[PDB]
Amino acid sequence: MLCAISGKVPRRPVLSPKSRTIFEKSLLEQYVKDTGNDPITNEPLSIEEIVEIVPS
Repeated sequence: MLCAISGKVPRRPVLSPKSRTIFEKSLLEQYVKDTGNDPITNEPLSIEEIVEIVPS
């Protein structure tokens, strides 16, 4: 329930199908323009496969 990039309480809670944690969209955007990797599995590219946790 805390981000795998930096552990911040998210403003845009976001998941990637490989890592399966919940990170902040903004902190993933940093990591995924750095290397593209998922923060845990290091699978190249993340945001092109993003699951944003909408309030709906």
